[PDB]
Amino acid sequence: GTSKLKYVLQDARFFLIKSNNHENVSLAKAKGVWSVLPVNEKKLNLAFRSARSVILIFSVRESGKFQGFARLSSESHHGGSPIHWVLPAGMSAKMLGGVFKIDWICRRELPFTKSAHLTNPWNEHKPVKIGRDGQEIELECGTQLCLLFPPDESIDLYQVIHKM
Repeated sequence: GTSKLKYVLQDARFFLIKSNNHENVSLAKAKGVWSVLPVNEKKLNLAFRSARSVILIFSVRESGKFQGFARLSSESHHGGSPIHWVLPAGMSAKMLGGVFKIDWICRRELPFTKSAHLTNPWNEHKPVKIGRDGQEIELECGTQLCLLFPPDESIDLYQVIHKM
């Protein structure tokens, strides 16, 4: 059903999260972690304290799709088990800073063609697929976007609800 999903999304905040490659999303799906640059680390730490759920909606650059969405379960933290992210250009592992723990809510993909009717008020009402990494998605748009994804029968939201 969709009822526990709607409960998790109630009064949530939503952020568009870009990945340079599929490998980093695979790592994030296996290990339950994500790292962002400092400008977005501050935004997400602020958001994590501010709302009962912070939802990251993932899209691999140039893929034409979202690859799923996850809920922050922690603020960022340094010094844990290192994650072998595929860094681009000439960026170092230090630039990615802290690691957020995340609980996946949906690991299924959604093509951009299916969210063409959703516009994001916080990005000039452009289609919700459009946004820089870290762009916040307004509540109603983000909720409807998440509800478009195929149900992910492998995930039991019971344990997510207990962390709220």
